[PDB]
Amino acid sequence: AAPFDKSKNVAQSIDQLIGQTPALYLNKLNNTKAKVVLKMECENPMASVKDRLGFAIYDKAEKEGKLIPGKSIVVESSSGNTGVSLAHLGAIRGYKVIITMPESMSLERRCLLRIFGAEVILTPAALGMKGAVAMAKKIVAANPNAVLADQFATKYNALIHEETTGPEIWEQTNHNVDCFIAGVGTGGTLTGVARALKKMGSHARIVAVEPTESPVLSGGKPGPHKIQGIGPGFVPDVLDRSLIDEVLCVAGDDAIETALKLTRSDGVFCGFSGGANVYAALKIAERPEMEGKTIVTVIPSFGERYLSTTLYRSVRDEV
Amino acid sequence: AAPFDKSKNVAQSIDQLIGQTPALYLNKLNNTKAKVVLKMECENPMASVKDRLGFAIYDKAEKEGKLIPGKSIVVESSSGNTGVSLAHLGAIRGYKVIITMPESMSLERRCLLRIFGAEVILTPAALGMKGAVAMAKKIVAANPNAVLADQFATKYNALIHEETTGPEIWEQTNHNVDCFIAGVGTGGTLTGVARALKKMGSHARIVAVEPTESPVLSGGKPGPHKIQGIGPGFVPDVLDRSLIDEVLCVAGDDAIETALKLTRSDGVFCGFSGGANVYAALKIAERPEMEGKTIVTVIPSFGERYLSTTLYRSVRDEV
Amino acid sequence: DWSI
Amino acid sequence: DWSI
Ligand SMILES: [Cl-]
Ligand SMILES: [Cl-]
Repeated sequence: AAPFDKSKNVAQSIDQLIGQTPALYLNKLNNTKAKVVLKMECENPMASVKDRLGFAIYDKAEKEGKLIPGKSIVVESSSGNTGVSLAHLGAIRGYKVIITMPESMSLERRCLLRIFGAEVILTPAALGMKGAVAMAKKIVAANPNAVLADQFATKYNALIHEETTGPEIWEQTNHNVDCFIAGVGTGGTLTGVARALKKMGSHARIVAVEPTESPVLSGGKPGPHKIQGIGPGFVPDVLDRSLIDEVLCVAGDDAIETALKLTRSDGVFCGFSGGANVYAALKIAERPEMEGKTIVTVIPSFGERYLSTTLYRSVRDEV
Repeated sequence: AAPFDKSKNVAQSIDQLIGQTPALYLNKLNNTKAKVVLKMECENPMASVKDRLGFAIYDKAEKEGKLIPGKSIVVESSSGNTGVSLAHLGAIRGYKVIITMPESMSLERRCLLRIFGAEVILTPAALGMKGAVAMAKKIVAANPNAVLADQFATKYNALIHEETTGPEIWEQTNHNVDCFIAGVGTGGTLTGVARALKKMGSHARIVAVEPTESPVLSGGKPGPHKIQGIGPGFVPDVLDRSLIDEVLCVAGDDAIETALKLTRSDGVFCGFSGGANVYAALKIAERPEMEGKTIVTVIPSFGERYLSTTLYRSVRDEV
Repeated sequence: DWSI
Repeated sequence: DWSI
């Protein structure tokens, strides 16, 4: 990390507040005989797990000599949390950041990035995320100083989770993990935590979650789905499939139901993907072999970012 | 508290994640010869300092026998963070919560409360916050089981800050505070921290901030202003004025400018009142007597809650 | 005005 | 689809 008790010292920069997040037992929602522990990545300073990947890319690339503040331009295609965390850290590190995303995206997504002074390049709506990806590649191809964050392939991504997320989990659960479950977006969280757990001698079963409507790891066809943050519709190079014991599909509507229930049951307020992870954890926890075992999963992002999405439409409609 | 290293243990409930927040030096924005330390109350689990007051009211009232889960109904008039924190903790504690607020409030304010299953009673727009206050009083007067949170008078409010916020600050700054500055909403944060600091032997100067456009502590007339979270337009019973060395007015537009600058300079993303607190801290830090001294202030709430307000309209317009 |  |  190195470990740094935030509750007892004054940080020199906001990036020292990233990681070392809390862990929380699922209680009222957990009606099973297994313990379920939630790694609260929603509590990062920009409210999601991507703060760890942002920091890892800036810190490790600079240290290796591949980024130079005020010269390098960091470019990425993202209509979600990676673009936020890149924009937030690029600002305080003196990098120009360009994020591409379709024209059709909500004012909130565009506006949050411009607060942190990122340049947002909007691509034609009809081309979808493919069009935003192509624009980011062309920008980086044309300009020597422009480089791709490359969230889906960068070696920094699994590495940060192996060095931080996974050893935090290990200490918090007192070296006791029987199953680790995470939705795969880039695959960094699952891959890095699975690496750390195995290095510590844990026999935890490693479970990857994906949307039923885009079941790519399971061998099916990519498609549009609701579970923001996971399910890219290809197998990311970051993901090391050799570490996975089971791929479990979760339907977007089970994720959405579970998110709504979690707020009221346990006070956990998250996005679609924390609903999918908890649905999957509870499913595993019902398996009779898991009686008395400890299941760990992740709450990737805080709910306030999703107030305008399909996630809480049922509440919106009700209001 | 008691102290509980969240980074090394698994919490049994989300309310154990409240408080023990980080502290962060102001860096690029601080061009002065004084140190400025930001107490990061934006990092609470429901993203503001009111999580401490919510917990204190539920915990201390139950312990004293004044609240009984499933019987007591907690009522409060709030179109800001107190209503959020009351709604969030009431849900997981098995209290019905009723929050009153004018009809004219944004869908976000109403919807965030209904996510946590609070009842929101909307009062006529033309009556403003006075109408919402009157409705909360009538509800509590009419129903024996309905009680007012009473954020502006409750003894729990300064007490929680004296027991937690103030001793955290003391440990984080290594027992070195020359000035503590906070905007007064209910006055709890300033009063409790000032009490703790004085009990520890600190000679810190205690500075209360209020909006220039509603300069009540300064002896002027109440009026509408922009600085959400502070400036109630009366002197709250919680506030102990005997502890205050200086009342400093900050104009709503200086608060708004400072908030926008803080995101880009230091990566701190907050509401109007964290802009006003930082503006005030920087003003004090310019005073020649403060050379080499440590000034502490507060970032009361995270910025994402304000994305729809006047605060970031300049960015919204730009986008 | 106030929002607290 | 995807938003990451
Ligand atoms: Cl999430
Ligand atoms: Cl604020």
